[PDB]
Amino acid sequence: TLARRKGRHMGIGKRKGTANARMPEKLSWMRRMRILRRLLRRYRESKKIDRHMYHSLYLKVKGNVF
Amino acid sequence: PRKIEEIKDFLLTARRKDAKSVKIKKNKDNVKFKVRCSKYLYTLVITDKEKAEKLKQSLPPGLSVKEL
Amino acid sequence: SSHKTFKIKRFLAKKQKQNRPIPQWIRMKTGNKIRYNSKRRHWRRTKLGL
Amino acid sequence: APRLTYRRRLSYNTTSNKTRLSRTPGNRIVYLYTKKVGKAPKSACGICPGRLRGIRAVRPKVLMRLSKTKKHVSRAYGGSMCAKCVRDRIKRAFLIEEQKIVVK
Amino acid sequence: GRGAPLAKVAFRDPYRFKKRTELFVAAEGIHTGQFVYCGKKAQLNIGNVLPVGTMPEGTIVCCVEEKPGDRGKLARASGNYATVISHNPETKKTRVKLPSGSKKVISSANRAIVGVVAGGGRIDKPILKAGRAYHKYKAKRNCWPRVRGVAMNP
Amino acid sequence: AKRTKKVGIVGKYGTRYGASLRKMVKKIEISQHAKYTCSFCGKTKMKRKAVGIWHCGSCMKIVAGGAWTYNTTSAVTVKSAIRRLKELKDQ
RNA sequence: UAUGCCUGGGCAGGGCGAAGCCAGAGGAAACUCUGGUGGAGGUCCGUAGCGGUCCUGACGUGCAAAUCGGUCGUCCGACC
RNA sequence: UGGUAGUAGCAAAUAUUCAAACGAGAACUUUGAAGGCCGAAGUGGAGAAGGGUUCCAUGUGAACAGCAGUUGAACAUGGGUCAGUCGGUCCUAAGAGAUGGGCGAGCGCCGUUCGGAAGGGCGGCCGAUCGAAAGGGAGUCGGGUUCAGAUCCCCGAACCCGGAGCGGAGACGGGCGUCCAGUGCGGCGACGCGACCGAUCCCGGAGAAGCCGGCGGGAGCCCCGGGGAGAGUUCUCUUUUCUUUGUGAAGGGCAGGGCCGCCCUGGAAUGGGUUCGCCCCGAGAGAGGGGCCCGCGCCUUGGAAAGCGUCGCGGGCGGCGUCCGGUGAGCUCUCGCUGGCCCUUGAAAAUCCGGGGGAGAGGGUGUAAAUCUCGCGCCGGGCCGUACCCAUAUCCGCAGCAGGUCUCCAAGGUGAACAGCCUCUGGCAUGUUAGAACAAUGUAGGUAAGGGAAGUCGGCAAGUCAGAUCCGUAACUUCGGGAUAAGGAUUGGCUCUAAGGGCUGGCAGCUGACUUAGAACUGGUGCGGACCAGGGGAAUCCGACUGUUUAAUUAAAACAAAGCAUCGC
RNA sequence: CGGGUAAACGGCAAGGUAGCCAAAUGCCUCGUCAUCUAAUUAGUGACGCGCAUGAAUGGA
RNA sequence: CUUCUGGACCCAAGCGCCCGGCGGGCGCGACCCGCUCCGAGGACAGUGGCAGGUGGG
Ligand SMILES: [Mg+2]
Ligand SMILES: [Mg+2]
Ligand SMILES: [Mg+2]
Ligand SMILES: [Mg+2]
Ligand SMILES: [Mg+2]
Ligand SMILES: [Mg+2]
Ligand SMILES: [Mg+2]
Ligand SMILES: [Mg+2]
Ligand SMILES: [Mg+2]
Ligand SMILES: [Mg+2]
Ligand SMILES: [Mg+2]
Ligand SMILES: [Mg+2]
Ligand SMILES: [Mg+2]
Ligand SMILES: [Mg+2]
Ligand SMILES: [Mg+2]
Ligand SMILES: [Mg+2]
Ligand SMILES: [Mg+2]
Ligand SMILES: [Mg+2]
Ligand SMILES: [Mg+2]
Ligand SMILES: [Mg+2]
Ligand SMILES: [Mg+2]
Ligand SMILES: [Mg+2]
Ligand SMILES: [Mg+2]
Ligand SMILES: [Mg+2]
Ligand SMILES: [Mg+2]
Ligand SMILES: [Mg+2]
Ligand SMILES: [Mg+2]
Ligand SMILES: [Mg+2]
Ligand SMILES: [Mg+2]
Ligand SMILES: [Mg+2]
Ligand SMILES: [Mg+2]
Ligand SMILES: [Mg+2]
Ligand SMILES: [Mg+2]
Ligand SMILES: [Zn+2]
Ligand SMILES: [Zn+2]
Repeated sequence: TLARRKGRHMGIGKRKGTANARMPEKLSWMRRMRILRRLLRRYRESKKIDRHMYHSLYLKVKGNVF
Repeated sequence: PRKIEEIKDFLLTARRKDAKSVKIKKNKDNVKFKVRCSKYLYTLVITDKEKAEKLKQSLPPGLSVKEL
Repeated sequence: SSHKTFKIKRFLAKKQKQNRPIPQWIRMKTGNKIRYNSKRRHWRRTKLGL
Repeated sequence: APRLTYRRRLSYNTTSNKTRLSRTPGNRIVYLYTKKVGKAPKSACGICPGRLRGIRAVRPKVLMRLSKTKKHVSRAYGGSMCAKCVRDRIKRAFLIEEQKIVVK
Repeated sequence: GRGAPLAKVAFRDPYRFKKRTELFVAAEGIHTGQFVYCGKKAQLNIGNVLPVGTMPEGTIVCCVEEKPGDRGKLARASGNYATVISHNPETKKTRVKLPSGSKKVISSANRAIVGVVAGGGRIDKPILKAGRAYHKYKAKRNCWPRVRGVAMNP
Repeated sequence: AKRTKKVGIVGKYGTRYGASLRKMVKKIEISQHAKYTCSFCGKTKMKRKAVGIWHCGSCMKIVAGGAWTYNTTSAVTVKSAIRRLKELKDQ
């Protein structure tokens, strides 16, 4: 598990489940949403962006933009 | 079990007619006075060891006392 | 089953007490013809059913 | 991983045969049978979908050993009607009783 | 079992301090909170229960009493209704048109619910699966899978 | 965005039940699951609870309408016909 | 055992991926296109389960008065 | 009772071996050691139905346990099932079934409201009763104890129901000895406070409601870094490997979770808030400040005195330890949020509670009526079941029968996986015998040069293909599909690189744990190395499909099916 | 007795229409032709006075 | 004698009369009378007994 943590034993010949089975696409999207939406909520509360640029970037985050 | 917060309230429980016995448990950081009443085991947690003998000698006479 | 009724448990009590062998002092009586208890029942060969 | 068993003869995962894992003072994880999740009273109006507030959400027979203040609020229709429909019925009772005066 | 909804209408007992709750065949258009009225002096509105004699001709009604006081027998299925064709004040008999096309001469005192039974257009959806037809009759009765008589034995 | 060409909502049935039958339910499966504007509250929350039952998730109004639509054409015609019979009856 | 009813229990992991939604594009306009999201279904592979195709296999005074092995059907449903 | 015949047979599920003990007697028992199997959808640990003493101890070796047996679920003799809070008991579910009434030659049958049906406290009920050890249904858990019992006994800490002593509440005093009050109180509000009168009647709630998808919280387990305490390894290496490292009910407090279902302020367009998805707002968002419910989490009373680990000493005395942390699409369980599906809408009743109403009750100046365990005290809780097996030997199938029989808990590694394979806990002795030999013929498994269906009724059987990744995917079509079409390439090990987060301080610091992509090196070109794991294509016939069917020779083109049409009312 | 009725039984009183076929339906038959093979009573596509096809006894 | 609303609604107010030592009762309020509870049918449905038809259920 330390060699696999460094990337070993995880080549193409070691994969047996689908890429969506190993790492779910719905999970990777859910992780990205909480990451990008938390960034915008922190920039809005820190007055870095206003509620109009935030709401615009919120819908662009919901799209496959960033 | 009901925990008693004040020393005055503990004497009112030990002075009851259903108070069977009062146990004294000497722990490392405190001393507990566990009086056995009819329904609940009332316990007063005394922190400083100085008030232990102050409360031990103030118990009503005739009540069974046991040191653990 | 563990969940028994009083009548069934009382029925199993009578059938359990009858499963004894014949006492050997019966075979020494005058007109004795019984060699052994022919009504012995084993729990695995003959089921009560009742 | 110590696998544990039931503590009663009911061996089926019925609605009454619900348990939870608990650690005993003897360092043993045993089954502790839980009680059903009681629901708070619903509004007598039949309109508000939310439960009433200020009342314990316990089983019916548990209400027998609860104090009355733990089963109602200090309002007029408390414990039976929600605060929203009480304000509506207070206005509706007054406005209708006034219209029956105007028609005379 | 039925494709038409039922309305839980509440009334006041005219002789006791009691809340009488009835179960009507919900006419299409009624809603919760609506005041419906029953009697001969009630107005001609959808949901009201009126005698078939105290209504103008051509009135669309449902839950029509076949006999006076039977509490509604005719036109109680979803999307059906009965039309008051004509009257006869001499014999006190009204002629109504049933959903089957037949014209029946009933008494003028037979109450009925003005309007059309809700749930209309239910038969206009083609049941696509055999499982949907299973659930349809699973609540009605045990009659859905119909083996052909030619498939059986003599 | 356009995932299917013509089936749309009836794409769940795949290659089953026939093209005509999947086309007939399409007009009904859309109207059945469509949310209508509440005539009592104004919010577009009228949804079909059961056959002939239509409920608003905002004002908690339950309206007895059509099986697949909030109101059938035969109901709005009768409602207007009864209103015309009521006014001609009073006078 | 056949069927209806009543009250309970149970049904891995994956594939394709429908309506709804978001964004970016193209267009004079109508309207179209792309990416993502979403997770529909008497859907697909498939475990348990339920079935029992082929081998016309084993056995055939048998383990068994109908079983065993491989293989195989289905496995959110008219399911068990 | 023979020949058959000392013959068939004692062959499904990998496997035993050594030594010792007891004993007349050991392939089979027991102890020890080694080697293996089940490998957490167990050959493990507990139940239901069923069995009924098979449970336990001792003894026997006669019959039985298809070899043996010093052994047994055999036989013989004793023993063993302890309850207010586990279930029955109570409720009605589909049902079943009395009474009135009706029928019937008659035993009886039909029937579940239908008759002067209230035996209670002014009465509405409408139908007696039976019917669930998986439904409903108040309330016990921790530790210890037996040869066999255990939420039942013991100790400790509670709880519930029923029934008749204290404290507190009611009780706040004003106006001039007198008169007069006083069936509580707080908050703008949601609502709070320890109680805080009230009947017939009325209203409502809880009980009490499907399936499926997604998300989040909590826990158990797993995982990671440490620190203790034992043990394994120590030829070399290894601050190493392994084991164990805790706190019940109930009460209180506090995290945490939920109020798109509540409160107050306020007011929104440059519309904003917000989820994985959605959704939300002038019927009032965002924001700020509150309130309620759930809190199975933590702390705490319980409580460490017990339990456990270890070191000792003589049913016990002692020492010491029982620690500090960190993570998650992890696995189960549970609590929430939210959506989807239905021509499917997914129980009743016992029981308990709240409100509306205010008939009445209570005392006249300190109390009275009254008090929802308000807080304590006192008393009682009867009857029956409870052992054990629960299944390759305790049930059924004539049996210790490869069949059948309802569930609950579920470790590590590999992997997408509750697949297959290996291991730990736990269990077992290879399934009603052993030794020797390794002929034919079998059953099961495997390989075979060259040719490749020439075999055969027939590619029957076998084999080929297989995972994942990157590419490439036609005819036809109901536009959904066909499709993993077909056809190709890659796959190990090792060593790096790049990319994807969070927390703290206002860019800096610290800290992750799970993966993808690219590259180099490397080898007897081997790399989904075991395991797991579609051969494909071109057509014809039938049936649309999914489904169903002759239990024990026919799974089909048969039945069903939606659709279509007809018929009766 | 008379009328209606065939998605009534049925037939083709009417003389088999649209279609389809040597078919799971063709006796003659191993039909004829083409294709498929070195070779085909098989297969497919055609031909149809079809022993004895045919339209909800549903045809395609 | 009730149509504007998802409220509430009973267990007599009032008057008259009468009895108790502050209570209680009666009448009106709530008209009188009456032979079927109220309606729909009706000597037809129907019932029992004969007669004819039909009747592979
Ligand atoms: Mg996706
Ligand atoms: Mg047996
Ligand atoms: Mg047949
Ligand atoms: Mg396929
Ligand atoms: Mg299977
Ligand atoms: Mg088989
Ligand atoms: Mg065979
Ligand atoms: Mg043989
Ligand atoms: Mg398949
Ligand atoms: Mg034994
Ligand atoms: Mg023994
Ligand atoms: Mg023997
Ligand atoms: Mg015996
Ligand atoms: Mg009963
Ligand atoms: Mg139960
Ligand atoms: Mg035991
Ligand atoms: Mg009141
Ligand atoms: Mg009590
Ligand atoms: Mg037991
Ligand atoms: Mg055996
Ligand atoms: Mg073996
Ligand atoms: Mg060869
Ligand atoms: Mg050949
Ligand atoms: Mg084959
Ligand atoms: Mg193909
Ligand atoms: Mg053809
Ligand atoms: Mg088929
Ligand atoms: Mg068969
Ligand atoms: Mg022709
Ligand atoms: Mg050939
Ligand atoms: Mg041909
Ligand atoms: Mg025809
Ligand atoms: Mg005959
Ligand atoms: Zn409400
Ligand atoms: Zn609305």
